[PDB]
Amino acid sequence: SVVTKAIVSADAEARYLSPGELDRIRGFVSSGERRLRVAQTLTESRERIIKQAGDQLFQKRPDLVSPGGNAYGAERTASCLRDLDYYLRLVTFGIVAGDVTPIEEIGVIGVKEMYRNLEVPLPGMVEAVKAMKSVATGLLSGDDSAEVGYYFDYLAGALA
Amino acid sequence: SVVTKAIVSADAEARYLSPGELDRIRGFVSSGERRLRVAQTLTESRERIIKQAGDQLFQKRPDLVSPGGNAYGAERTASCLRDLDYYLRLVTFGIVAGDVTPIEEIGVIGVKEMYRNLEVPLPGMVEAVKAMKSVATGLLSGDDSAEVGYYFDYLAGALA
Amino acid sequence: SVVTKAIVSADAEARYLSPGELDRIRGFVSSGERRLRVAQTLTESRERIIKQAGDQLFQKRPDLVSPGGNAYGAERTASCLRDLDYYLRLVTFGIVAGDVTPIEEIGVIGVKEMYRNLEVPLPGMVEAVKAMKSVATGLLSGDDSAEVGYYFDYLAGALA
Amino acid sequence: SVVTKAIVSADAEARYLSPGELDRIRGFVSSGERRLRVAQTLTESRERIIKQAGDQLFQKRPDLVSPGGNAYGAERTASCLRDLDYYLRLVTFGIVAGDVTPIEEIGVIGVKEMYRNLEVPLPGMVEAVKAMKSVATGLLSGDDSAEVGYYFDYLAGALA
Amino acid sequence: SVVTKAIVSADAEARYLSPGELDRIRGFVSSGERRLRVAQTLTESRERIIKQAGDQLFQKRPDLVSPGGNAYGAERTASCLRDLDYYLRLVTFGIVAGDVTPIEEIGVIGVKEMYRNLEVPLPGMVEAVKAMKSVATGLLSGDDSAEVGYYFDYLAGALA
Amino acid sequence: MQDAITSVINTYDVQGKYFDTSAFDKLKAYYATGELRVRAAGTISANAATIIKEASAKLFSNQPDLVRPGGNAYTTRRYAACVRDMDYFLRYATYAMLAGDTSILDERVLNGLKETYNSLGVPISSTVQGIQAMKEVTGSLVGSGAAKEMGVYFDYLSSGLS
Amino acid sequence: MQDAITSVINTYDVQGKYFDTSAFDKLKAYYATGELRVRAAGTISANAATIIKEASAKLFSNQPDLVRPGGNAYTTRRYAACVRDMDYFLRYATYAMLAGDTSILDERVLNGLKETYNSLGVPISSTVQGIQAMKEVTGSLVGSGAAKEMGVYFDYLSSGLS
Amino acid sequence: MQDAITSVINTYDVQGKYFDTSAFDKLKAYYATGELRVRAAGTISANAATIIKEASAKLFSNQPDLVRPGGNAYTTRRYAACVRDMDYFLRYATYAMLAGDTSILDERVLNGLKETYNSLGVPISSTVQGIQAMKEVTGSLVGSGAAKEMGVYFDYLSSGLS
Amino acid sequence: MQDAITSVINTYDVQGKYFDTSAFDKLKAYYATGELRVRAAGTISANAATIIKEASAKLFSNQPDLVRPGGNAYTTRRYAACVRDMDYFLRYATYAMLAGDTSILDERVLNGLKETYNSLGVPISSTVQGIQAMKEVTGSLVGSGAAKEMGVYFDYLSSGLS
Amino acid sequence: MQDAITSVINTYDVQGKYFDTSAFDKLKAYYATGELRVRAAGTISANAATIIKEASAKLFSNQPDLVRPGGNAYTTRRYAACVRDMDYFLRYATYAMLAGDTSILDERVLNGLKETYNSLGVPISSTVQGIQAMKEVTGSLVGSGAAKEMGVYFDYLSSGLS
Amino acid sequence: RSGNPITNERGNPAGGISDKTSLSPQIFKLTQDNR
Ligand SMILES: CCC1=C(C)/C(=C/C2=NC(=C\c3[nH]c(/C=C4\NC(=O)[C@H](C)[C@H]4CC)c(C)c3CCC(=O)O)/C(CCC(=O)O)=C2C)NC1=O
Ligand SMILES: CCC1=C(C)/C(=C/C2=NC(=C\c3[nH]c(/C=C4\NC(=O)[C@H](C)[C@H]4CC)c(C)c3CCC(=O)O)/C(CCC(=O)O)=C2C)NC1=O
Ligand SMILES: CCC1=C(C)/C(=C/C2=NC(=C\c3[nH]c(/C=C4\NC(=O)[C@H](C)[C@H]4CC)c(C)c3CCC(=O)O)/C(CCC(=O)O)=C2C)NC1=O
Ligand SMILES: CCC1=C(C)/C(=C/C2=NC(=C\c3[nH]c(/C=C4\NC(=O)[C@H](C)[C@H]4CC)c(C)c3CCC(=O)O)/C(CCC(=O)O)=C2C)NC1=O
Ligand SMILES: CCC1=C(C)/C(=C/C2=NC(=C\c3[nH]c(/C=C4\NC(=O)[C@H](C)[C@H]4CC)c(C)c3CCC(=O)O)/C(CCC(=O)O)=C2C)NC1=O
Ligand SMILES: CCC1=C(C)/C(=C/C2=NC(=C\c3[nH]c(/C=C4\NC(=O)[C@H](C)[C@H]4CC)c(C)c3CCC(=O)O)/C(CCC(=O)O)=C2C)NC1=O
Ligand SMILES: CCC1=C(C)/C(=C/C2=NC(=C\c3[nH]c(/C=C4\NC(=O)[C@H](C)[C@H]4CC)c(C)c3CCC(=O)O)/C(CCC(=O)O)=C2C)NC1=O
Repeated sequence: SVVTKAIVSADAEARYLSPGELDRIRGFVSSGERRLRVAQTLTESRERIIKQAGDQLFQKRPDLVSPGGNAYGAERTASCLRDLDYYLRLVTFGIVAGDVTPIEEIGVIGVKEMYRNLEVPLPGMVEAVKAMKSVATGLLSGDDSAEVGYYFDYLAGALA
Repeated sequence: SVVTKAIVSADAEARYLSPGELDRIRGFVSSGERRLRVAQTLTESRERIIKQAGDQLFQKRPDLVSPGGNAYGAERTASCLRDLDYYLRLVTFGIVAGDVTPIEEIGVIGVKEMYRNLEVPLPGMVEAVKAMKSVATGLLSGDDSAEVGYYFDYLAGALA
Repeated sequence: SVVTKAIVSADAEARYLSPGELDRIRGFVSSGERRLRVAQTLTESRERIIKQAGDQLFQKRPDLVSPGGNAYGAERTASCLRDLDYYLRLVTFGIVAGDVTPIEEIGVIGVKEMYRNLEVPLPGMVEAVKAMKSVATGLLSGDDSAEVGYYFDYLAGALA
Repeated sequence: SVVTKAIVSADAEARYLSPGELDRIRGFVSSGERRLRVAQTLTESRERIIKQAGDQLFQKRPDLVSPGGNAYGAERTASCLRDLDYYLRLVTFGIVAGDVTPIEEIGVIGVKEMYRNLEVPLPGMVEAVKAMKSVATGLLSGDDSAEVGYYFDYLAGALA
Repeated sequence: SVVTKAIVSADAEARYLSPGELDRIRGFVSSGERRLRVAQTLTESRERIIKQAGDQLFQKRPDLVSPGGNAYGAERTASCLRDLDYYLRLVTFGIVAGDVTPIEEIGVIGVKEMYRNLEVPLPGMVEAVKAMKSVATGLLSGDDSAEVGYYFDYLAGALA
Repeated sequence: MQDAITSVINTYDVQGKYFDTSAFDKLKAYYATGELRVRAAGTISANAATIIKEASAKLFSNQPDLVRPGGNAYTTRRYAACVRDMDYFLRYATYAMLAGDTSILDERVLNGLKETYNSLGVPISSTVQGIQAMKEVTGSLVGSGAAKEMGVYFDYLSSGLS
Repeated sequence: MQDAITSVINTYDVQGKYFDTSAFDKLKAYYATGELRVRAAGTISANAATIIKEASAKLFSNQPDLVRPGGNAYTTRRYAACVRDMDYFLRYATYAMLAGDTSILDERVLNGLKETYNSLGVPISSTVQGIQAMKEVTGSLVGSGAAKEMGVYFDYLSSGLS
Repeated sequence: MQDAITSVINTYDVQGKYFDTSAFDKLKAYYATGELRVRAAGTISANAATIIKEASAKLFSNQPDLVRPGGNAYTTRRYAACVRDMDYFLRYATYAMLAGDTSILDERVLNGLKETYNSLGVPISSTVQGIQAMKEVTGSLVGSGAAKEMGVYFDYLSSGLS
Repeated sequence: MQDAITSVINTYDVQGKYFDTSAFDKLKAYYATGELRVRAAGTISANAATIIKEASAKLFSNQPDLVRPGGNAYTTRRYAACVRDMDYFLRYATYAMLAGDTSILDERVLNGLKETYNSLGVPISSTVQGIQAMKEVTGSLVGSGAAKEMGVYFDYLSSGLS
Repeated sequence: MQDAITSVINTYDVQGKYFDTSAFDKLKAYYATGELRVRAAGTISANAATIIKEASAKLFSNQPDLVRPGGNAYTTRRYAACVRDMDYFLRYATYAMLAGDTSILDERVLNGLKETYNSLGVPISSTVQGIQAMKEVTGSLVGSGAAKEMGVYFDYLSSGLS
Repeated sequence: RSGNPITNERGNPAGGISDKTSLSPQIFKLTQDNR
């Protein structure tokens, strides 16, 4: 979270929070309500986002579902869409937290080794996250989509 | 080579080579003719090995050549077979050297970030080197087939 | 032993054994039979080797058994012969092990401190080991003599 | 010298010489003439000290001059006596300087490896320098003999 | 103390004490008698030194005892003089120890944080220490005055 | 180190569930109290040195044997370490109050602290008394509500040590 | 570490004897098994990542709780940690197999692993299941003769954890 | 560490008193023995190798099984470790004699040494016999006055192990 | 480094000769000068701050551009470095004077000093002027007899920079 | 460092072509002398101490001025450096012989060695005589066939120095 | 801390580079010309 990150930065320097961290926390708690509304928007329509993003991903990379691909079969495609559900939930967690700390801790640390064991192509994950970002920015209105995109951007940069 | 590693290991401890190091060098140079004729057999079989290895690669992994894959198109398949030729040449170099060092300083050190730059799947690489192992060990004699297959094992493990 | 050194070398680098290490293990396992025959030959002739080596050493270095020498007296000469017996046993251990690892860990690490504590001259150790080398390889055939001479070489170089 | 050690310490913790160290240097320089008398007294008695020490050493260690011994022969015994002369001169240098740093820089740094290269027993060296102590201390008064015995003991410990 | 410093230095190198630092300990145990006499002189006249220095300081710094001053009041002036007594006792400890180490450990390390917590002005500390130095130096002999002033100047620089 | 928001995120992640009304209620409560938390944290940050000075004075007045010879706070270095420890307790109570969770207290303060003091010979009861001294000193500066809020963390430190 | 040849050498050293017929028989047994050991070691080195893949897939199929939310293997971090532990187990079991002794398993792996897992919260039962999964996966690859040799070392790891 | 001077300084600083007649008498007593202590330390430093030689020779004459196959000191490595430990004991006894206090033995040698030896399998009784051999050898070289002082630190080491 | 005594030691070691009358004459000369050297060294050590005071004042008075913005002395860290360099020069001149030989200055102060100052932009001439400032203040303070001796080392440093 | 095999690998990799008959013949030539090279290295391993001792004795008998006072070899430290240099030369000649390449000498031994000896005042001519002395002493023991292949590298070292 | 108590990084982030006291171990620095 923003508060946890500020506290950690202050502890690293063994000092109390200065006016900068304090008023950034005040801004963060002031804007918490609109963050909650944005998270509600993505939570209520999660299945739409997952299905649209899976469709766009398979359009861009049909080889994933093709014979010999990792997403070949109904079960493996279900696992793909379930991973997209995981990452959407993590993105909503990051939105409510105001930081990418939940995304990083739950789904970025060790993602390379995990998807290597599963033999999942990381680039395919990248287009999947980009499709999710396009859909989510489609649903959100104006500046809200902006910050949501940032989280998705980070996730893409995390996976590439 | 074997002599190179032995000399470096002896020099690190600032001491002359031990009877074990001398024994391994003696066994290496004693078997020079066998590994040399093995490398000759491998090098005289450029295109049969390359083409059959590519065929097994593409028929066990159809999605490399499928639209959207890494090897889709004629030029990308040509680059695939070119890399296969590279690794076959490296295997011959390692066989004559008596050690996997030439493969390491040429083809193993930095291969992961190389193929991550090229967006080349590493499971595809290990499948390709496995196919080349099968094709090459088919041609060689039973005693020499194991010697070839051990270096192919190192290459396959090194890729992924 | 050969297996132990190969495995610790692999483990220090967090890797499986390389093809060269596996080939070296194969060679050692193949030669184990002649290794055991040589070890039996040395073990059976231990008393003759010790007697002749002691006589030759004291003929080459009469100062050791001269008054004031470290080996003056029947008791100290007996202890000298007992040390020769230790080192012959260690040589047989090194032969069966395929490496000088048992010799090093049992009778080379800290031997200079031990002989400084005991007023035992290291050069005298060197001619004693050379005398055992001569007497023992006198009994063995040429191929056996070479391998046993390598271990007596290592021991003499370590004492020197 | 005492001045050199005080200066290198003061430079090490990086401040001017402490009043106690100035007292020490004054005590050293005020006693220089007595040290010069001691050095001259030792110099006048080179031959007696050296030859009596060598005789004592060869009485305790007849093997060193026995056939096969290190100092066997007139020339090798002469080299023995010349080494004793070297160390006596170094002891006089140290008495003049006020510490043992000349004895280190000229006679102790690398002495072990050198006498190993020459196959000279270090126990013989310590016996010889102890004999030189015994001879030289008697020549001097109690206060001066104590100081000289300090240097001889230090050299004996350094050799051992 | 000097003995402790020499032993720590010899221990850090895992070696016996060298003749130079043994000579240092010899000089220290020689000077012990006069240093005990100096310390006893300071101990006997402690009340006189404390009263004289307190009066001199309070005249030199009227603001400390004036209302709104740190030492204003009976109890706070008593605390001021009690701190002076601590530092006088520390200087006696340093004199007997032959170094400023007791002073450093007991009353120098962390002194600035302590007096910062106590709203005690450090320039007042420095002037009080200088006043005690003047008073003590006046009370004892000229030769020992330099030795005492060494510790007092160390304390003044540390508090500065 | 987890705050209230992170605690809710974790309790919803371990279940694999998306956020619902109850989670939004909890986060809204935290956002409501955030302004009080920030004001109290700023006040304590501005007056940290004064709080430490007052509390150390009160503790050493109530237990004068600490700073007298033979007490654990008798030397310049030990007095400095004592006020340094009081600075730790105040700063980490401020962190815990701002985060709204006592995880940082089990997490960065109280883990192995009893063993550390027992090895050093530091008095535990006297340290608890000093933590209270800081609590009463800080409550006056921060006001009634912020004092009620910081009291739970100071009492947490006291109970963990005791 | 210690292997079979060094084991014979060490026992005869402690006893201070030259080699007898029994020692040479033990050494001949090791030399007989060595070529099979080398073949199996090369096979496992070739297929290490594969073996880990099927073994982990089998374990997480038999115990789907681990990978699902609230499971010990549920995170990218925790999943990668599980795969890393399994890779360690496979590599050191291969070392023990090629050596012919389980001493390396005691020192490098088993001395401290139970307490580590108990402090971390790792389920030891599921870890033994993962080791058994690796055992039955690698048995089909190395061949029946090499499977028999590798099974004792996998059983050793499983018993050490249990 | 803490020597006799520092020991008196600490025992008087903890009380908060100045040096009285008894303290000054203790300091005089320590300073009186300074020449004897320095002379003994120089003698031991000069003859450390000889002392270890004779002490080890007597210890292995009384207990030959230590240096025979199956003994804790049977190898070149373990014999060297034995004589290294004996050298450490002699050096630290010399330090304690120079300081006139046994603190350095407790905080540089005896801190966890008994359990270190117990974990290693080192025979503690044989180590004590070696320390006694070192004491009786050193006493002859240093002289009776210095022998009496070296004895107390040798027995302190012995009681620390025992 | 080497002082006057070690110079004679080396001259007689290279020849291999024992000490003779000329050596004793040189040694007695140094011993006689030793008391003057010690007294001057103590005077410099006591007043070193004051010599720095006056020398820095005179140097910056002659060349005010350094302290002013754009000069090589313009900032607190860089001014502190400036005065610390003069402290270095005074301390090492004192060391060389007390030793009696200039070898220490070559080994430590002037070993790559000119190149380092040129790279850092330090003006050699201005530092030299500071050197004569310290030299003249020292000559005033310690008396003409010790002034003549200290001048040798000061002009040695000046020419080393030059 | 690179031997003959690594050299041909470098050439054929920068050229980018597989091995041809000429390079196969070159590898045959290397493998032919591998046995002799291993045997010579094994012989030199034992006699390294003896070869160095005899070479030092001959060099210092031919040139006693080096060890007499005023010579470059005159001290324990400088005699140490001399015999250490000869040890290094013998070892690196053995390394180059077993590798079959002289590049290892250039990378470590001969990289500015002349300039360093001239800087330290070491006589190049006497170093050449020492290398040559090691040459005949080694050749007397290795055997004429090994003597030639060792003397080629010894001559290379001498010519590099001179 | 094996040394000055108030040099711990938790309280004092710059305590690592702080001046050593008599409470700290021996510090060995190689200032010999670094040629
Ligand atoms: C001697 C060591 C060495 C290696 C191995 C090496 C590999 C290599 N492969 C390349 C391209 C390529 N290589 C491949 C091969 C992949 N296609 C399939 O997925 C397979 C799994 C796999 C081959 C078996 C492909 C598809 C490309 C084209 C990628 C692109 O369009 O950028 C390139 C870029 C140069 C070019 O495009 O011509 C390099 C440098 N280079 C070296 O110096
Ligand atoms: C200033 C420092 C210094 C020292 C100490 C020194 C010693 C020294 N002794 C030498 C020879 C020797 N030194 C000795 C003396 C040993 N024989 C034993 O019995 C005794 C225990 C012992 C003497 C007490 C002997 C016998 C030789 C002849 C060795 C030989 O030529 O084979 C040599 C080789 C040159 C020669 O043969 O003349 C050196 C360099 N050189 C130095 O530059
Ligand atoms: C042995 C090492 C040691 C020292 C040095 C030490 C100093 C010390 N001085 C104290 C009080 C004090 N100390 C002073 C001294 C100041 N008054 C003026 O400003 C002067 C500039 C200056 C003295 C020359 C004063 C005024 C107080 C009372 C503070 C108060 O009660 O508010 C206290 C608070 C505890 C008490 O009063 O018993 C300490 C710990 N404690 C130690 O354990
Ligand atoms: C934030 C988590 C944390 C805590 C709490 C902590 C406490 C702590 N206090 C210490 C020393 C100390 N602490 C105290 C404080 C006590 N003495 C008085 O009696 C008081 C009653 C009481 C304080 C109110 C003292 C006197 C010392 C010095 C002990 C010594 O140096 O031997 C030390 C050892 C020195 C060091 O390296 O800092 C620690 C680790 N450290 C931590 O990382
Ligand atoms: C909360 C954080 C988190 C994540 C993200 C996560 C990923 C994850 N992906 C998995 C499998 C999978 N993941 C995918 C997805 C791939 N399909 C295509 O190739 C694409 C490139 C790509 C998606 C865009 C597929 C197909 C599988 C099935 C692989 C198999 O069955 O072997 C599994 C194994 C499921 C099981 O064993 O029951 C996990 C745990 N785990 C976590 O704890
Ligand atoms: C397996 C590893 C190992 C070794 C090698 C070893 C050697 C060893 N030799 C010893 C005695 C001895 N060793 C010798 C041998 C010397 N005599 C001549 O000088 C020769 C140059 C030389 C032998 C070739 C002598 C003379 C003694 C008797 C020493 C004495 O009586 O004081 C001792 C003292 C204990 C005892 O006598 O039982 C040891 C520990 N110990 C070990 O644990
Ligand atoms: C592993 C690669 C390597 C090489 C090749 C090597 C040679 C070498 N010898 C050196 C010094 C030296 N070399 C010698 C040897 C000379 N004494 C004379 O009598 C003889 C003519 C001659 C030898 C035969 C001496 C005496 C020194 C020290 C000179 C001094 O300290 O001033 C130095 C300078 C380092 C020093 O100050 O000690 C090098 C680099 N060192 C290496 O690390």
